[PDB]
Amino acid sequence: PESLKAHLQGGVTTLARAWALARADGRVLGFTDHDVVLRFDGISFEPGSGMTAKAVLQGTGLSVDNTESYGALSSEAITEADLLAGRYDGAAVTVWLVNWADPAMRAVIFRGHLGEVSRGAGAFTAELRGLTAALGQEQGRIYHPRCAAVLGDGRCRFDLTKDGYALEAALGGVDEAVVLRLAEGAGFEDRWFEKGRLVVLDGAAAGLIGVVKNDRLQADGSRLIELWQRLGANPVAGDRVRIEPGCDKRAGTCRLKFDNFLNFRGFPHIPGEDWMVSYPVQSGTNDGGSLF
Amino acid sequence: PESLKAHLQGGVTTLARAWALARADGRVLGFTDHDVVLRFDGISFEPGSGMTAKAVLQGTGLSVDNTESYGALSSEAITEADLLAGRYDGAAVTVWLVNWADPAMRAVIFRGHLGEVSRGAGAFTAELRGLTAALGQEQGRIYHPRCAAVLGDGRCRFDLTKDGYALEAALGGVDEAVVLRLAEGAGFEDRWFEKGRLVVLDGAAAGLIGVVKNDRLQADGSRLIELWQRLGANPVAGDRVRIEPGCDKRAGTCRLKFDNFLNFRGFPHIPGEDWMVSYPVQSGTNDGGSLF
Amino acid sequence: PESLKAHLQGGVTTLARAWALARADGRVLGFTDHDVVLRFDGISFEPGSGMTAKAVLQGTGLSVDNTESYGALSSEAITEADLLAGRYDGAAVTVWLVNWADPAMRAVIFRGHLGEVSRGAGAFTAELRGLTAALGQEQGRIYHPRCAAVLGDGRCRFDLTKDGYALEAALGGVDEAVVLRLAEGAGFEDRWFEKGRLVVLDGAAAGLIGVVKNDRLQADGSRLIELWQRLGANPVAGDRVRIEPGCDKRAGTCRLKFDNFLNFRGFPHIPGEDWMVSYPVQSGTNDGGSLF
Amino acid sequence: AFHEVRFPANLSFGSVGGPERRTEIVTLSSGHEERNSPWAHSRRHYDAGVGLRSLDDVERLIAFFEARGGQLHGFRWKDWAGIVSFNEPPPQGARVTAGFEFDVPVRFDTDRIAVSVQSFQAGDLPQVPVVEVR
Amino acid sequence: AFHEVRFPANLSFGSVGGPERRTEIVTLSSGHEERNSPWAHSRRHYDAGVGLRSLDDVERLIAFFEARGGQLHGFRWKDWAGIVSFNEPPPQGARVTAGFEFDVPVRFDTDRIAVSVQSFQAGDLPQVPVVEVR
Amino acid sequence: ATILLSAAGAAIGGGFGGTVLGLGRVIDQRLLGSGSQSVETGRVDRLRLSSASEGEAVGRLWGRMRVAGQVIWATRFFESASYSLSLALALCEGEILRVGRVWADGSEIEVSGLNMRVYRGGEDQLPDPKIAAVEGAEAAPAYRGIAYVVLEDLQLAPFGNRVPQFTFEVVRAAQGALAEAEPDLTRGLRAVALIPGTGWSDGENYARGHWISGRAVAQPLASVVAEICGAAGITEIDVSGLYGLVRGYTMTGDQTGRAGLQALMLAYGFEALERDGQLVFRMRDGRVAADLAAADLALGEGEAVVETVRAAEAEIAGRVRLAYVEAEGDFEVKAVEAVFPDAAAGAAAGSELSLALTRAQAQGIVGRWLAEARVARDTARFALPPSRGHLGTGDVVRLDLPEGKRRYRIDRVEQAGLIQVEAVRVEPGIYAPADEVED
Amino acid sequence: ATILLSAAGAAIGGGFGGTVLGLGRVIDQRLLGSGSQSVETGRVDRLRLSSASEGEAVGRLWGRMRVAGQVIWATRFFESASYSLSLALALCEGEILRVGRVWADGSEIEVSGLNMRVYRGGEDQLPDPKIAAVEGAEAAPAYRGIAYVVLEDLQLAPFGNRVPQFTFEVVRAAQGALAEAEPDLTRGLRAVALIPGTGWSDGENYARGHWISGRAVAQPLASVVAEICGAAGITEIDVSGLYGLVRGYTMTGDQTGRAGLQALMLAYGFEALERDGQLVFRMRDGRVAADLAAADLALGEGEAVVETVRAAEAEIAGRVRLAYVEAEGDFEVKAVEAVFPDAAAGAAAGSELSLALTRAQAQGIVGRWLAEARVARDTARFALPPSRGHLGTGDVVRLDLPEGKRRYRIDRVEQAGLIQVEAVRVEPGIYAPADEVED
Ligand code: SF4
Ligand code: SF4
Ligand code: SF4
Repeated sequence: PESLKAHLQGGVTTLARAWALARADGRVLGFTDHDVVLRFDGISFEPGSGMTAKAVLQGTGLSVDNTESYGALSSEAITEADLLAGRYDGAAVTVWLVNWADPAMRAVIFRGHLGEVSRGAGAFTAELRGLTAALGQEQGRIYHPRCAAVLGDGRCRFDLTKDGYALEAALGGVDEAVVLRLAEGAGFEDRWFEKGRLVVLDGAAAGLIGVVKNDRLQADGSRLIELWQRLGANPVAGDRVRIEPGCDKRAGTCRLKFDNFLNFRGFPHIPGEDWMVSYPVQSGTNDGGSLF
Repeated sequence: PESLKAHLQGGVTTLARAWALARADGRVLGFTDHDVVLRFDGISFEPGSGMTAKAVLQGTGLSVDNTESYGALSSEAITEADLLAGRYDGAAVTVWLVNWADPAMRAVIFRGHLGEVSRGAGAFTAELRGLTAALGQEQGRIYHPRCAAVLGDGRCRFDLTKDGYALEAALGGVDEAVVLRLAEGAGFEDRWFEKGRLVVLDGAAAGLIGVVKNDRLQADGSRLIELWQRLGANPVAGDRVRIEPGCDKRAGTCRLKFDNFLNFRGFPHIPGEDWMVSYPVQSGTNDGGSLF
Repeated sequence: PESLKAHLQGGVTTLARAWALARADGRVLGFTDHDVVLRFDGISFEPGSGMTAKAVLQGTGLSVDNTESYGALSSEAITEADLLAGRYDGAAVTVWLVNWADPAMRAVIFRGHLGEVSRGAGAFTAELRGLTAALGQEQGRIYHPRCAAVLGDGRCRFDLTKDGYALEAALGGVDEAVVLRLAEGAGFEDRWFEKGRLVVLDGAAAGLIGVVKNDRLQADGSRLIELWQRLGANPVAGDRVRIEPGCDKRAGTCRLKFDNFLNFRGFPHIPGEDWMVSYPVQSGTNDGGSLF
Repeated sequence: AFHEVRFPANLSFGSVGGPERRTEIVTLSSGHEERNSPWAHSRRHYDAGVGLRSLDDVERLIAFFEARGGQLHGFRWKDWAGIVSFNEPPPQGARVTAGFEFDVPVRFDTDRIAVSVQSFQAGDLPQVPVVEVR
Repeated sequence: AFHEVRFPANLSFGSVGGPERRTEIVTLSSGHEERNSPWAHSRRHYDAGVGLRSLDDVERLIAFFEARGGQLHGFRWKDWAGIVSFNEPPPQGARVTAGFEFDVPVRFDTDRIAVSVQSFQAGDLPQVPVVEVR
Repeated sequence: ATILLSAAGAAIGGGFGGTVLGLGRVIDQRLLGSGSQSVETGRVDRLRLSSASEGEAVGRLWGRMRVAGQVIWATRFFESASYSLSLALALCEGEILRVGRVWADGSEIEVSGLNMRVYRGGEDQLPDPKIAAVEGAEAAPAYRGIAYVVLEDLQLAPFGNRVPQFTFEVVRAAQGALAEAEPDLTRGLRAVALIPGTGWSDGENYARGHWISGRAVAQPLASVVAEICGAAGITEIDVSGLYGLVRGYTMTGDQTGRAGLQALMLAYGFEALERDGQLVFRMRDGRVAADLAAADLALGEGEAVVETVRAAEAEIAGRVRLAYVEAEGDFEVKAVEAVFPDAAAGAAAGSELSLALTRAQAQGIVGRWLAEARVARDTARFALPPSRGHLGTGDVVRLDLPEGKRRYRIDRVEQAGLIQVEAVRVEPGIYAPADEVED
Repeated sequence: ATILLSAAGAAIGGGFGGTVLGLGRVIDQRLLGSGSQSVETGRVDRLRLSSASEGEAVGRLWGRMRVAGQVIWATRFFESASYSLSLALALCEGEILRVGRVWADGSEIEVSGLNMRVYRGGEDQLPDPKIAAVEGAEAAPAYRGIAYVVLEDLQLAPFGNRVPQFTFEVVRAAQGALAEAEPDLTRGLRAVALIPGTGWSDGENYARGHWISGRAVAQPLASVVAEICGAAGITEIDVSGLYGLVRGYTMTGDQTGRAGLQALMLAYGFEALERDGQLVFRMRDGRVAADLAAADLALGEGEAVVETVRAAEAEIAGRVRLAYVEAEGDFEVKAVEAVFPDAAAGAAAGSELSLALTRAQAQGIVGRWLAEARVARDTARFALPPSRGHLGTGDVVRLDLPEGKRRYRIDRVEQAGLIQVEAVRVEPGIYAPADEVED
């Protein structure tokens, strides 16, 4: 609490809980216990869903906080066809504790990250992982002979729009949301993009990312492309996708297809264990060379 | 279920559970929920015992399945003097799910191995370990300087009846089922069989295996033999035992007492750690020899 | 039980539980279930406190036994200002099982060590750790370059009263029981005792041990001394403390301040890992010296 | 949610019901207390309705639960006890009425109902609790 | 906390209530045991009030729970049973009165109330338990 | 008298000791699903060294893979005047094919320089090598099962004068009763010949060429998993649905039996299903067997027709790693990783597989896990009636919903007359070749 | 049908697997308190060796500390006729300062004797070294992030002829978005000069002298803990309350993120508080914020105003130990211990911290733990009302009692509208300099 102590030290208090979650898409959602729709920021908290607010826990230790936050799913609300397709994953929340008589008397209990959401029986139950969720994970590179970065990354900047690299064409023939026909296949090499981002920016799957595989053009530039996984929302054979090119993350495929061999961030040579414990025999090749 | 789906898709169904366990001895036992004795194979399932059938579990993982299978022990049944002595250990079951109206409409839920049996209060409770019980155990040889196999094993075939090796004589003087007098002690060396199989093939302990120790003949070929453990069923001073000879599992005792030194399956020399990190000093014995 | 079996094999029995705990100070406390004050030794067991006696457990394994022993705290009793300050820590108990009709018919259930005491709601709950509490702990020295023993220890005997080393002076200016003014500061070096025993032998904190730090005399031999931790009982600005001198546990501070450099029990030189895998280069200093 | 009808006219003597609050409470153990209210409103929570007429009234009452009921519809409820305020304190009620004139839209608090036959034409059912969902 | 009114005058025969003491207790299994209380007062803890009048009294009673009530307000309570002392022992009561003349400010021990209709004009509610929060 | 807070003590031991009786791991658990508890598996051996003690266990392997071996019966150092030994290094058990390409401590020694006598370790019980006539015939050991390699008059001159750590490429054919029936190449070939000849060169079509040099060794996955259950003693093993090539797996002795098998369940992904007592090992696919509508589920315990759990975004394994063995060149520990392009910000989850496989295959496997572990976030927890009990424990359910029609493979079937299911989300397109280029 | 004793099985998995999802260690747990579960942390690396495999992770460090590095791109042995190589040893990531004082296997080699070319590993993407024109420009690797050190024409003559294990003193400045704002010495200095000069000597006042040789490297504790959360991705990190010097911490890759941070929570003792979404990292002090009387606690769950637990005497950690790094001389693992004079009879509890710090500081830290772990025996378990909810999860409560008035820092706040607290006893005088003499 932040200077509502004058309100709070009195036994007569009226603090009704309320929270907003910001999805990965730009829209937020509103939730409150107050039973009347209220807002203080431009969020318009709705008591139509959400809000059981069960027992936020704390700890000086790096372990996260948690709140299961039982609620309801509906057409205005999360609606669960949105949730199942792949949204609300890294959804960021702030829980508030507003005075409903005066919403300028509020604070934040925690800012969470909403890890595990269990929906069932016409309702949803969503564990609010704490601020320290990212700690507790392994991050590192292991000197492997491929590359290590994605295309947009700072360790390999590319300017991914710099030429006719991206395929901007609108989609037809979505079939089972893994096969995609694509009317405008023609314009690129066969098997040009094999590990790319199928960002779909229109229609049902709005701003949803999949990964391509099997970039094959069968006849007259069809370019039938598979994906690893379902998009989770069916594209409607009229959506617009853009596909960034595919990186095999290998030195040969780096420098040939792309110009950016300088920004490699990989470890091509990496001699081996048997080199390390080897003592130099004075036989055969012992002049300076590639060792490859 | 195997083509009882026509019976089963109707809500009017009548599938009564039933199972047979095959003991380590050749006899099987029958058990059913149907409350009337029924059979389809030559097993004659009895509803007099067994059969509470609590919650068979499953898993794609290598972990076993389980069913505690509460029941009753009686004179026709397991009777628990049979169970305590050492039978029903590796007892193999099949649980069935028969139609009592027509026992040709059946399947197997699982084929189990009945690991843990807890009997008490005039009843028994027997955990049915799943098909994958053997996985999850350590099997291996550790290069130790003895032998590694039993006498009948494929890695050391012996023809254990090939001469006067086995002692076939009928038993007298059973005392506390560890000491055994044996009327026909005479016929063999003193301390001939020290690690052998005391298979007792008659009477109470029928086909029960113990291990010998202290093969000593005190007077006129008595051959008082101890055992490591109780047989669990008292022999009646008239039973017939046969005792295979004792193997010390050592190269000297292998080749002297037995002819089969070829099929050794052991590791006699096995130099040692201190040999391995040793560098060769040019002093003393450095000519080719046994290193023993 | 020890020869009360004649009393005990009869169903008519009357064995009422009772126990005595001996504190770290010389006094003992008495406790009984009998509801009448009774004694057999000079302990005077009081039923005014203690004694719920819940479920002593046992084990052939090295793991301790346990008994939570719910009771009451009062002015005659533990009183919890005694307990919180640091007493009853290594308190040794014996639980007895006396006949209240004849207290010469008794035995010991176990002799415990009273590990964890949880007091609350006007009562206390004290887990009686078993006889084997000391097993299960790590004891050892790790070749570190300091010393390893305390001043009174057998591995470094000192005769801690042998000269004007100890400061026997009575206390004034106790403040917040960390700062201590001490009227008789003068008599010693500045910063003479920096790791010593502040044994306070009078008043409230009777026989209570703290550790000194910041031995500084500000004006006219004040000798303001801090401590690491609170004593837990407030001294009353009239108590008598004695402070043994401070040992830095280092070879230089050993031999200079104290004479006892012989009884060092420490490991000053201890070359290092990089010495061990080093091969001798034939350059620079390769003559016999300190390596320091 | 409907605006279909009030109810069958008959209600037995004993149709109980009054407003609710969550108002969770801590009861500070060594003195007074402090307690919070998140509602600013009240669920009227009417209970213990009883239909008692002939069996001609029963078939229009059992399908009252069924036809326009299901589970999730209004059926505006008549109180024998547009904004109404309560001025008998110097505080105020100021409680809204979404429906007109004490009509308090509700829903039945039952997975099932239980109509009984008491005589050749007597139809009884002991309780139909409601909570007035908005 | 208010100073609004006593209550409706009517209270049925059976309006029970008496002081409630924390009385934290140890119950030693030996025998006698000690105890202490942290109040130095006693919550009077009145229960089982009943309003019984016409339906004209009911609408000023149901919003008594609602309007100045909510959950968390005073409504000073009248006892049919400035410092009062009790001198019938050689000990003393010496219990304070924040309000004047036995008026004991309270709150109802209910999330909801339940008013019943027993006849054309009869209004009843079975219980309103209070505890006199300071 | 009352009980203490060892009510928590008796809740554990043996209150929970009865459970695991009747029952990096960061990515091992998600790939098996809810499934069962993934046992610690395959800390891959780098710097293969030979320890001459008595407590090391007998290794086992299937196919072309280097193994360290250990010393058994070394004679004393013999000075010619500058040393000589008579080693015998025991590699692995069972009848093997021949040992080629020996390399000691360091790079490589030519086997023509050695005087080694390889032995198959035949159950036929190969006689004494007669180099152990140093010991004499009366104490000459005659190893039956294990496949030892003696070394004769070995000059310790080029590698110091100490004994060097020898490492041996070994080819071992999969054995066992299911393996002798249905013979694959290693005896099924029964004379191939047709050596192409017709002589730096044209090996760019070796991965697609008809000739079978090198890859003739690799055993089918059907018999190696049959060898495991055969050695464990399960002869009731059913394995006709398996389609894979092993190419040099290696687990040591006392590797639990199943933990050696569990590394294969990560690579080839197969079910280990056990519908009936056969313990059917079928390869995992998306072939739907159920087709449930939402109207056709039973009433569960939690009184929800389908409880659907979506796992945390903070733990999705954004990048996955392996520790496979090189399997073409000098057998060395390598690593590839697959990185998801949107969320590369963290959650590295790697594991180590001790088998040997090529370069395009390893990036294929890690490309498969990173897709699957993000697909297998969704789990379903429903109950289906015993009217259709023929949903075996490893089948996959279509599960029509009003919103989605998402498939689900099932685990942890607990029925008692009401089949209650912990499913997991599985798509069909995960189980495909990645079609990547090679090294 | 009924259920078995896998009711104990479903009580564990996943009955308790849901917990640690949403959540020597002998002394690690007491210092964090009730707190949270102390993750395994900092098994200190002694005999730093360089392994040339492909499965070792990229290390990270902050300040002057030796790191092993590993081999990437070694050419073949070149015989001059008596050997020569062209190594490149990759130390750590990020832009670093220069690498000085190289010592191989054994004591010391002079860097003037070498032909090494150090590289910062700049995100600016340093070009090829041109010693990799052995490979040629078309396949020359050009490492962006990692800071490799090549070695040119290295004579393998003085250390055998094998490759020796090289170990490198590395100075790395703390980076990250919070570090570039608020610059400390390592770029904040912006030209110091003033070299004292005026020439065994007078170094007895070096620990108190104004000149900044050596200790100019050491990064403030504020930015290093900011670098951890920056690499983990938490940019909302709040760290203005931190006051410490790091002087060469080192955690490896895949060190969990937090377990690298948790070693700092033992050394400098700071809160990692998280009042709000800022995750405030404040240094722990005894500054009391609450001042509760006994009359002002709420009614708890167990119906006790204050449950006070005093831990067992048999487990009080009578003597505490460290495994710090020498940080002034040749960086080697060392150990100091603090022994309580009354009870020295047992309970040794030591832990290992992989950072580097001096000699009087290590005896200061272990002197602080042995005082704190005996102070933190007492824990309190009370509930306080939401009338004062501004007691954040890491604050400290005065807690007036009739008998004592003992302070309590709090942990594990679980409120739901009734703040219930597991406190722990904390005194103010624990957090002071010990003021000890040096080596
Ligand atoms: S190939 Fe080039 S662009 Fe592609 S990931 Fe590797 S470094 Fe980045
Ligand atoms: S001594 Fe011979 S027969 Fe006996 S176990 Fe050993 S190998 Fe087999
Ligand atoms: S300095 Fe001397 S007296 Fe002090 S602890 Fe060390 S050995 Fe004992």
